Amino acid sequence: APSYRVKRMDIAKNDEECVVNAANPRGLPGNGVCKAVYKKWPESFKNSATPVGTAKTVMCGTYPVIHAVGPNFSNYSESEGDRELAAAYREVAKEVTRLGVNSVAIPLLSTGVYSGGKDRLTQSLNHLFTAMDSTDADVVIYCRDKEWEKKISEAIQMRT
Repeated sequence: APSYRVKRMDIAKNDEECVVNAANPRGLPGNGVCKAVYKKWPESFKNSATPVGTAKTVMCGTYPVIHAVGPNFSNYSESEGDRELAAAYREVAKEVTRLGVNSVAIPLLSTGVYSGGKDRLTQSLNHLFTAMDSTDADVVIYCRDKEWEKKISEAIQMRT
């Protein structure tokens, strides 16, 4: 049964068996999480470009980096962007199952610079739950903001 924890730390330092990158469609180092991933796993950006709403895995040895491209809500209506966010997480879940990994480190997609200025914690995390519940991986959610740590912690608590 999939389990969920949250940690307040740089996802580049995760101890899990694979990592999900909050990637962009052009496959660029980007900023934020994406750049942290680039700094730790540069060779994961070989041919990593992939369209909004999809995920593409690039292996670093046997360590998978799952580039998940959520929408930039500055460029999508709320309905269309919510569909692509859901779809990006669903593609991450499918890749986690395919890879057969026991655990996955995962950031909240379409937040920060992709959020259009809006607080999208609950929206993005609920899509994360819905996708990852179809796996049996242990899920570790990474964030940097103390308050977001608290909010994710509570949301986890009140599904069990």
